[PDB]
Amino acid sequence: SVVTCTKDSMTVRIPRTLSGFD
Amino acid sequence: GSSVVTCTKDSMTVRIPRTLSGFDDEIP
Amino acid sequence: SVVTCTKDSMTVRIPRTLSGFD
Amino acid sequence: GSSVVTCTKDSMTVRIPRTLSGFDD
Amino acid sequence: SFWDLEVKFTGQTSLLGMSEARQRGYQFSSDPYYLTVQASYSAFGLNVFNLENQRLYVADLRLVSQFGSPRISIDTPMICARDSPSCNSTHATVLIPFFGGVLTGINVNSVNIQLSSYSLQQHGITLDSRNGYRLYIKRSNDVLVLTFIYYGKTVPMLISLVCS
Amino acid sequence: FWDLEVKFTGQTSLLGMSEARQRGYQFSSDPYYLTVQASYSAFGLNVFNLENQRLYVADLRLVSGSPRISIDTPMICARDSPSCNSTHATVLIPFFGGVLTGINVNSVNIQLSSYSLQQHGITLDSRNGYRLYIKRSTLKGDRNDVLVLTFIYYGKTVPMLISLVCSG
Amino acid sequence: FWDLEVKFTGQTSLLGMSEARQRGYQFSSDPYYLTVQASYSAFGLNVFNLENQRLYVADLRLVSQFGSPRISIDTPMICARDSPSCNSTHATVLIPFFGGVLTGINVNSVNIQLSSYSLQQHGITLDSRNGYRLYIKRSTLKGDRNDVLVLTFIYYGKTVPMLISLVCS
Amino acid sequence: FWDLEVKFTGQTSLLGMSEARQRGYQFSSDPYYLTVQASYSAFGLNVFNLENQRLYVADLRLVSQFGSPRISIDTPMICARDSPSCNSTHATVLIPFFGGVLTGINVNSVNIQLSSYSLQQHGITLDSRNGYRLYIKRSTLKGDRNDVLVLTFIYYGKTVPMLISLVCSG
Ligand SMILES: *[C@@H]1O[C@H](CO)[C@@H](O[C@@H]2O[C@H](CO)[C@@H](O)[C@H](O)[C@H]2NC(C)=O)[C@H](O)[C@H]1NC(C)=O
Ligand SMILES: *[C@@H]1O[C@H](CO)[C@@H](O)[C@H](O)[C@H]1NC(C)=O
Ligand SMILES: *[C@@H]1O[C@H](CO)[C@@H](O)[C@H](O)[C@H]1NC(C)=O
Ligand SMILES: *[C@@H]1O[C@H](CO)[C@@H](O)[C@H](O)[C@H]1NC(C)=O
Repeated sequence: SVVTCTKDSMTVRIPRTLSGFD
Repeated sequence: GSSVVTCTKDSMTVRIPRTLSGFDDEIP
Repeated sequence: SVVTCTKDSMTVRIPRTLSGFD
Repeated sequence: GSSVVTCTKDSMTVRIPRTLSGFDD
Repeated sequence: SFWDLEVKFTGQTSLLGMSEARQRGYQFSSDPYYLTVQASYSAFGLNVFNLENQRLYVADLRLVSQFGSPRISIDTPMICARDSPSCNSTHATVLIPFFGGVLTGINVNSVNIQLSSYSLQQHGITLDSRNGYRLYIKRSNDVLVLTFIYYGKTVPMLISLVCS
Repeated sequence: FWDLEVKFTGQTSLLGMSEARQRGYQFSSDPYYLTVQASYSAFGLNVFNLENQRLYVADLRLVSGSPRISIDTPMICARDSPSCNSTHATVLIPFFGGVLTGINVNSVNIQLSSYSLQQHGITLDSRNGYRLYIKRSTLKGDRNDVLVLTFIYYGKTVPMLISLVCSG
Repeated sequence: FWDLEVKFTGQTSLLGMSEARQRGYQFSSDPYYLTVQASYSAFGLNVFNLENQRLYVADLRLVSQFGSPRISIDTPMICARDSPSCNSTHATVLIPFFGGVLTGINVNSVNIQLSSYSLQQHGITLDSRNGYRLYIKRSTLKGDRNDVLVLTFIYYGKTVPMLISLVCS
Repeated sequence: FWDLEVKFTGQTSLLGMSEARQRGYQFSSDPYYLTVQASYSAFGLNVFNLENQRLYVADLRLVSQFGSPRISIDTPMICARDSPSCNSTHATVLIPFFGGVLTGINVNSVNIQLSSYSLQQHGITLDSRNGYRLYIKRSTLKGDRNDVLVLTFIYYGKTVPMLISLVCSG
């Protein structure tokens, strides 16, 4: 959920399970 | 019940799998 | 420039002359 | 109306008309 | 509200919060393995077509998250022939009006007919596709799945093969 | 001449002038301004609702053509705002992807300080969208009542002018 | 699988895994995360600039190739690569106006209210004349390689938190 | 009011007026036009070579700083800097296949139909087999400072008229 910023790359990790409703 | 529309006399139902797939590094 | 909202329509007017350089 | 690239051996120049073209003349 | 329901209706899109969608006739259930979206036939934004006493309900739905960085949008269109099949004698009939969806697969009882060594006729199904899709299924539990390609989305429509 | 791009359901559709005029958009040229007009029935509108109050969003772009200009001309409009009772006129803005940065009431910028808002007779609730509770006395009670809500929406400044005449 | 759709210079383009991997993107699967990584030389990056600090913005989306559950995942990237610039007492983060509205500030897992008094108490001053100009007090930090800044923007309808180390380089 | 977007090698660089002026571009304000000039040493030019003739291509787009209306103006620059190369009675323009498709030909303010007969009526022989090569009859030119050639290109969907004086480049 956050963009990781280093001097060489931009990295984002996205959960593989979708959130429920209730 | 897997991305298929299940039609009934009163309602329509779809089931969306919660687990997302990969890209070329699990099953290329 | 600005969105005008009425009972029936949404209207926007844009100037025809392009702005300059600072 | 139009915007052309003017090319000399030393520079590249484009002039853009400031007034936008209308919807129906 | 984790997710918003996007309904395409009359050439426009309405974004509905979870509570508003429930108010307007949709239901939402969550399993460990599936997200469940249900729409009652009275739900908002449903498109209804008629061919011969058989109605096709089309919902152009998309769940759109209210989340932050991962704004996930999932197309969950629903297509249902509510009244199919009509049975008289020696024929159960399923009627699908032309609605912009492309019939790409017919599946009867876990048997994909496009991937089968037998033909549609050998499965006892007769298809007329001049004025919509008409399936004539000989009468002599069972379920039928009709797969559609609709606006780039593959929509399997499962119905039971009981006589209404 | 121009074409009308409409972002609708995740895809962008380009319409010609005639097709857009058929599908609910209008175009007009005077010496000073180009004018775009849309009904609330036009093609491609994304509508948001907050307790029966609809917020119409048109993501439109005019595209020309050696000078290939593209102009973003989005429209945001709270068609049913403000619903009124005896004491307050209430503007309900649903969350729709635009960031509220500017509030103006009858040509008076307020700078979005909750303290100065409360002092100006406005209550702003951000829990379920933007809920503006305006004092009907603070309004002139004429056709000259105005509300401008300025949003940052997809890298654009979109001032929404609505009349603070009670909903009908 | 997933394909990468890239919004670039106003146009939308779909990129396969092979093209993206050749052109500076990486795709990896974790038992818990799908990980997308972009090199600053990657295709379709837009490079804003405020003073000598660069902000790289990629408007990216993961589109499933399996159309039955057609899934679209916006994965926008906003990074101030050269931030911060430091001086004797202040570390300065310079964000140009790039389409993102600064909505939250986080320093070492502490969310700071955008009140002028709260920011000043936390040693932060914010200038909004030409981009967002953050001047961060070095004293309030907790050493070197131990401080993280998350600037949350609202970027074209997506809430994008940008995590950067507040190291002086 | 405006910024200059330089689109090079898969990325875009958003340059203020000052920084663009430092990296090789220029901007002037005129009541009638908005003018952008670039030197052949500007930052972000794509340079292509066909025989002895060089083709510079800048993928430039003016993006407004002001946000109330947001305007982006495609102003791509394409220039055959060393064109034309006369020998005695023939003026030759050579364009490498750089991804821009030849769409129009205008000589001395006269649009020409893209056909063999029409071209040679106006003194032009066009070969598109190995890049775009035009062999124009100097006898059909005025032989002045005002001989001009305009070639319209479709460049990734953009219309790009390229005005080069038809005076030998030496
Ligand atoms: C480091 O830089 C910061 C920001 O430029 C300086 O802090 C400001 O300095 C000015 C004077 O130049 C004061 O008027 C401000 O009150 C200071 N605080 C701000 C702007 O938040 C700081 O002095 C610099 N330190 C040096 C050069 O040693
Ligand atoms: C039942 O309907 C089928 C469908 O055309 C028809 O062929 C058949 O003759 C009908 N039989 C009776 C008894 O109605
Ligand atoms: C009118 O609406 C405002 C909005 O919050 C409320 O505070 C007030 O009590 C209402 N007055 C009535 C219902 O008489
Ligand atoms: C001059 O150039 C033309 C083509 O550019 C060529 O056909 C002609 O033969 C040349 N003149 C000579 C070789 O004397």
